[PDB]
Amino acid sequence: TLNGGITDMLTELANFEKNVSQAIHKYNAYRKAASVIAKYPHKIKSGAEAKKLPGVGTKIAEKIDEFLATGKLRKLEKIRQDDTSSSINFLTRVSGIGPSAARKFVDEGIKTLEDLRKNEDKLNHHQRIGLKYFGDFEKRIPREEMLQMQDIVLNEVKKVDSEYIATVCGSFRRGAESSGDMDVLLTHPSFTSESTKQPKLLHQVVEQLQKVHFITDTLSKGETKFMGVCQLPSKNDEKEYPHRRIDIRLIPKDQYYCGVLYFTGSDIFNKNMRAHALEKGFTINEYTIRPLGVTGVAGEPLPVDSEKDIFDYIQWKYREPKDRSE
DNA sequence: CCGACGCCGCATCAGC
DNA sequence: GCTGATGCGG
DNA sequence: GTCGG
Ligand SMILES: Nc1ccn([C@H]2C[C@H](O)[C@@H](COP(=O)(O)CP(=O)(O)OP(=O)(O)O)O2)c(=O)n1
Ligand SMILES: [Cl-]
Ligand SMILES: [Cl-]
Ligand SMILES: [Cl-]
Ligand SMILES: [Cl-]
Ligand SMILES: [Mg+2]
Ligand SMILES: [Mg+2]
Ligand code: NA
Ligand code: NA
Repeated sequence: TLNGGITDMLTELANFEKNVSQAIHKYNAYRKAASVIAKYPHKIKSGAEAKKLPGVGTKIAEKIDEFLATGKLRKLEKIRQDDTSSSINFLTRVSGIGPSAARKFVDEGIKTLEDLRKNEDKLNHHQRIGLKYFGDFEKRIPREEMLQMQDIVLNEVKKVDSEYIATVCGSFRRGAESSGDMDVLLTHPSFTSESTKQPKLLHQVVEQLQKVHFITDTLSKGETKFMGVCQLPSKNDEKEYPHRRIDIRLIPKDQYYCGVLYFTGSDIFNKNMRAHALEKGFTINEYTIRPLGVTGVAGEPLPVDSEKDIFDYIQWKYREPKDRSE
């Protein structure tokens, strides 16, 4: 937190541009600046010093100078004062309300938590769940609770079929001391890039977790991705744990390493690695790394037997998950 | 100066 | 129904 | 908003 004041400023700017301006590239520009400053190992003393970093340009350098001189940014002070912007920013904090729905709601005069409750009939299913658990979804998950959740998921998956492999990814696999949610990568030998020899592979796992009352609600569910809600069991007389977001990704077993690279993140790390891949003539998704032809169309998948193989193709030194939290 | 900015699953809607 | 575009979030 | 060519 050497530069926490500056990085906070940039994150609030990114959030404004995404939620209010609906300018996604400015959102990513600010987040990239925040990320490169967050790993800068000195306490930044000037905008000129910051502008040396890749992704900090003239405009952000000027803002950093204003912030360093005064402790504030007038642009943000004005934004915090604006009723419509503040209302749109707030509504997007509900899971399932994005910038478009938030502005639509605010236009209809729906601007507060109380307004959302009174107008629950105007919400789709995802948004209704996000409003129901708004408070809980604001709380972090201590790693100690992540470890308990991991134990339940891995044991329940094993009971369905001992040939499943479940891997907790996301910030947890990066070693974080707390997480916003739980991300579970799932494989089964019957599901590969070549064939699907069994149906309902994800369904069966979801059903087992619902059966033991771990999964409590479903936000979305398809053949390979589940997004929903779970809760640790509590003891007699003890307050219930907060409800938590969980999302599960079933990945073809022969594409495990591309999948665990993707699901480990961070999101900014994935964007930077995939951008570097492109510069090196490759494209990376959660399934494959493919070379780009002379016209730039993806070729055939390249052999991959470890995460490190993917780094080697694009000429990056390997980075352990804990060093991927960008 | 300017185009390019990672890549994709699921829910929902419009148009047919 | 299906396809394609869009919103949202992983 | 930033940057590479
Ligand atoms: N825009 C995105 C978003 C996510 N991903 C990948 C990388 C991320 O780590 C994983 C889980 O996302 P999550 O949304 O769960 C974020 P995570 O890194 O797990 O941190 P927490 O806030 O503690 O959950 O999904 C991506 O590639 N592109
Ligand atoms: Cl933009
Ligand atoms: Cl401020
Ligand atoms: Cl792979
Ligand atoms: Cl692919
Ligand atoms: Mg996560
Ligand atoms: Mg997640
Ligand atoms: Na720079
Ligand atoms: Na939201």
